[PDB]
Amino acid sequence: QLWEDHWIRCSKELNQWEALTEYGQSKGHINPYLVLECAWRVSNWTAMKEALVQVEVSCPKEMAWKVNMYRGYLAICHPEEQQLSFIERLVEMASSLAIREWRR
Amino acid sequence: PKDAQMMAQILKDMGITEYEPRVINQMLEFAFRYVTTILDDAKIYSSHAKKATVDADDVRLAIQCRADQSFTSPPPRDFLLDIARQRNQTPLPLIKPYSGPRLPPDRYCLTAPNYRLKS
Amino acid sequence: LTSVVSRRKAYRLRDGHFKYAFGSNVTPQPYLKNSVVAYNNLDDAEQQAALLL
Amino acid sequence: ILSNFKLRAFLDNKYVVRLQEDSYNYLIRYLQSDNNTALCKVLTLHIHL
Amino acid sequence: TKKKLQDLVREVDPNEQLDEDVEEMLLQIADDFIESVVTAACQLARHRKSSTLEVKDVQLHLERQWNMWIPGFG
Amino acid sequence: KRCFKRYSRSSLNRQQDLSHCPPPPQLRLLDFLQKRKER
Amino acid sequence: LVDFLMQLEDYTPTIPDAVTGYYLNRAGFEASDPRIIRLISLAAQKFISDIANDALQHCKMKGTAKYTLTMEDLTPALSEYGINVKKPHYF
Amino acid sequence: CHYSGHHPQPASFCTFGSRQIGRGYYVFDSRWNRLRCALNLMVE
Repeated sequence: QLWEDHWIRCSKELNQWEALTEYGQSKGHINPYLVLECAWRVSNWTAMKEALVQVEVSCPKEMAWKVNMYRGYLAICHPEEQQLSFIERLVEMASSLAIREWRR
Repeated sequence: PKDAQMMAQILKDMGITEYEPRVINQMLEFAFRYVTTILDDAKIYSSHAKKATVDADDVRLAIQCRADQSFTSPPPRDFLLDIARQRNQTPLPLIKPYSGPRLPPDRYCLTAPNYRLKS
Repeated sequence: LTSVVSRRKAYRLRDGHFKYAFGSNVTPQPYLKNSVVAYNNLDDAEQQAALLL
Repeated sequence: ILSNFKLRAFLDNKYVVRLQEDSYNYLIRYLQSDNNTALCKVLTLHIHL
Repeated sequence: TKKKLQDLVREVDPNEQLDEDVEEMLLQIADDFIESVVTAACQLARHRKSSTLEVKDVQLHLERQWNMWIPGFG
Repeated sequence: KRCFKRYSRSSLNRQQDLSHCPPPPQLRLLDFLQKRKER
Repeated sequence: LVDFLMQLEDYTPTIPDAVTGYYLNRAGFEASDPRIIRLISLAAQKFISDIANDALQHCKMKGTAKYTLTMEDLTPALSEYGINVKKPHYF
Repeated sequence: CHYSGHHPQPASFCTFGSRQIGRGYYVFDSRWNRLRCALNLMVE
C-alpha cells in the first residue's frame, strides 16, 4: 500500500488528475475520497453527487472539516441551479472546526 | 439366569477364574445395546428400502457399517511392512562419547516458561 | 484446517458453538475488574476497537 | 580419453577425501541450496568421502 | 489453475501458513476420503435393486455417519 | 530429499500452473496499468 | 463493582475438595492449593444441573393430559448430549 | 452365545482397503492402475 500511496502522490503532483479520476470507478477498490480529491478540476460533476453518502457516514477519524469544504465545490459550481443561501453556515462551521483542531 | 452361567464359562475359556458379579450384567447390557442399535439400523435401511417387511440383506449391510467405524484394529502384515521399507533408508547417527546420555536440543524439550507471565 | 488452527489460535463463541473470529486478541483477561465491567456492559467505532484490541 | 590409457582409469576410479565431520557438515549445508543437483551428481558418482 | 490449496486456507483464516510436507498429506486425506465415499456409494448403488444408479438421494442417507449435510437439492 | 522433489522436473506446477493467475488483492494497480495499455 | 476474586469466595461448593483433588492426582497433578479446584466442581455442578433441570421438565409433562425419577426421564434427557442408554427391564 | 469347536466367523469385518493382484501382492486401492494395465496387456 506504500507503493500505491506514493504512486497516487507522485501522479497528483505531475498533473495527471484525469487518470486518477477514471481510477475511482473501477471494478473494485471503491475509494470515494480519492474521487472527491481529483474530480473537481474536470467536467465530471456527477461523481461528487453520488460519492457523499458513504463519505459522511464513514466518519473517518475526525475528518468533517474537509468534507464541509468539499461541500462548497458543488454549491458554488452547480449545473442546474443552487440557492447559495447557506454559504455563510459552511464557512463558519469550517472555520470553527479548523480552529478547534488547531488547539489540538 | 441362564446368561450368567455361559458368560462365566466364556471367561473361564479364556483362562480367567476370578471375577466380579457386576461385569456379567455389564456384558448383558452391552449385548442388549449392541442388538438394539443394529436393529434400529436395520429399520432405517428397511424404511429406506421402500419395503414393508424386513429383509436379511439389510442386516448384513447394517452390521457391515457398524464394524467399519465403531471398531478399531491396526492394519496387519502389510501396511507396517511398507513403513519399515520407506524408513529402511534412514541412516544411524554416529556415536560421539563425551558424557554418555545426552539430551535433545534445548527448545524441543518440556522446559519453557509462559511468555505473558513475568517477574 | 479449522481443527488445526483452533489448537494454535484463539477464538470467541457467539450464541453457542459458532466460531467466527479466528483472529486477534479481542478476548479480555478475566482476572481484571475492568474486563468484568466491560463484559457486563455487553469516531465511536475506533474507540470500541481499542477496547477489544 | 579411452586411448590415453590414463584418463580412462581416471574415470573408472574415485578420488577419496579424508575430511572431518564438520567439513562434510559444511559441505552438506551448501549442496542443499538452489542449483546444486548437477554438482551432487559428481559427488554421488565420482567422489567417495 | 484455480483453488489449489492456498485459497482454501484464506477461506478460513487470512493469516495462516502450511509447511511443504503438510500439503501432500492433506491431498492424500482428500484422496482417501474420495475413495471411501464412492466405494460406500457404489455399495448402496448395488443395494437398491441389486444395482440401480449412483443417486444423490442415497448419498444424503450415507452422510449420516459423517455428521454432515449437503446444502444441495436433496 | 525434500528440495530435490521441487527441482527434479516439477516445473509443470511452477511455470504452467502459475501462469495467467489473477493478481492478489494487495496489488490493485497492475490491472489499471493493463487496462490503460490495452485502451 | 467487585472483581472475580471474592466472587470465587462467595460460591458454596458441594463436591468436596477430596474428590476433585483425587481426579487431578489420577491425571498427574499435585492438587495442593485451594484456588484452582473450585471451577471443576462448579463445572461438574453445571453439567449435572442442566441434565437435572431437563429431567424435571420431562417429569412435569409426563401424563398431565411425589416426583420419582425413572428411565423415561433419563434416556431422552441424555439423548441431546449423545448418551445412548438402553437397559432391559426383564431377564 | 454358543459353544463349538469351530471359530465363529462374522464375515463382516472392517474390510480394510486392499485388492489382490498376483495372489501375493496387495494395493491400497490406488496408484497401481495404469502400470498394471501396461505390464499385463504387453508382457502377456
